[PDB]
Amino acid sequence: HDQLHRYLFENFAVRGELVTVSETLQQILENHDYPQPVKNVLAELLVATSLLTATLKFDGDITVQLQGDGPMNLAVINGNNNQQMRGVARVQGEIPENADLKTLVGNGYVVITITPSEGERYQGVVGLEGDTLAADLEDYFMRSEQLPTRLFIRTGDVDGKPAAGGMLLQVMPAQNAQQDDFDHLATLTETIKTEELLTLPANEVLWRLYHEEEVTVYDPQDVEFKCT
Amino acid sequence: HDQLHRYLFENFAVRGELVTVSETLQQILENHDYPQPVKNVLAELLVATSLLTATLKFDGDITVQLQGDGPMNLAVINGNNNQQMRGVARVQGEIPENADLKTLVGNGYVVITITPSEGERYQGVVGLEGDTLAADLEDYFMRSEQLPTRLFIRTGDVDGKPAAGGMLLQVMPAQNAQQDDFDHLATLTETIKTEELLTLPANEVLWRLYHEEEVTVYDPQDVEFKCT
Repeated sequence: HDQLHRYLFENFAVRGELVTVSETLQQILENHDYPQPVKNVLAELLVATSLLTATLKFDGDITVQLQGDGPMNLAVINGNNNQQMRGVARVQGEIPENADLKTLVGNGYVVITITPSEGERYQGVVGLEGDTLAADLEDYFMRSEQLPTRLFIRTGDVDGKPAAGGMLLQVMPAQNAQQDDFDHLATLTETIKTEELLTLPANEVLWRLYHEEEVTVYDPQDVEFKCT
Repeated sequence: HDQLHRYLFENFAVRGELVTVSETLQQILENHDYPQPVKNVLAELLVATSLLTATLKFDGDITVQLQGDGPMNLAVINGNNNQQMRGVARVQGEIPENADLKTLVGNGYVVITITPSEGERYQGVVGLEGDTLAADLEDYFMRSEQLPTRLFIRTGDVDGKPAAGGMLLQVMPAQNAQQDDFDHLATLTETIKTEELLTLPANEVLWRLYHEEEVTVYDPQDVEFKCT
């Protein structure tokens, strides 16, 4: 049985995800005489995608794909908030046995595209400077997410049949930051008169805005023009 | 004086940023007979970029640009961890007075590109389904960031000279989630034997891994193939 389990480290404020594919991976590979190397990355993408799927805070579908000039020019996996997966790979050449991710995909990128059920599509890209899909994905989050995140992907065979699983670790956003409060602050600052903001000293705008709240201000930083 | 002030709402775990440009904006506009409408979006991008700049957790430069088919096919602003800004705009046609963002930029996108000082470049894209740059940017974060985020951008003139300012609100990541602890958990799960993960029931992998920690597991979710 393919299932995704969500778990929380109560004392450390770190959410976790554990998942396994076999049933789903089987259905995605049957009737595609994919060589072994291709079947392996698809296993990894299926795990990666399924885990990323469970982090959505809204309803829509996410797809994680690899693109490159190597023999496997395309490998993609798509899932939705309901954990329904599907995908394909495109082999355009000679695929050597025991081929590593970096050779199957030549020079390319990982492309995360998040298209919601009502809204406009988002797409993130990062090159494949990695020996591991999980390493590349972690690189992606390091550049696009404040919350530290870790990924673990395992691939192998069980009963001659291919199987894969993985886990994800990610820091939680502060508890104290209840939407109710955040929305209040956000509604509070939107009352900032543009003339008010552009003429008064910073410390004044601050208290004129948040005199009711407990606020800590740190040292200012000079913003300047980068002239040649 | 152009400065970026960082502040924290102690009780609510919400970091804030307040910034103003005038000196820097002046230097970026002089010797470019940009019409007014173009000067306005550049003001917004300069505020937006400077704020985003201050969220970097590593050293490198970020650039926020608009691209489209309208009269202003390109508008970009680039900054680094040290808050050094620079940018340009490309006008390729008739730019109507009192032109709104949606007309200056025809049909295009917002393109955030984060290239660090050692590492590989990242790039995020989202279409301009917005009447406001801040609305589009917020849309971007909603799809790429777990931490709720809000942006406020104000543009106007002070002493006949152009000026702009803005503020950003963003939930903080849990305090409890000290890197030391997170790294421990991350090192803990990486000891998961692939055969262990792919053959044992979930609840067993969990305790066989985190029996020392206080963990809460929620209802599992079925992961399946999306057949037509």
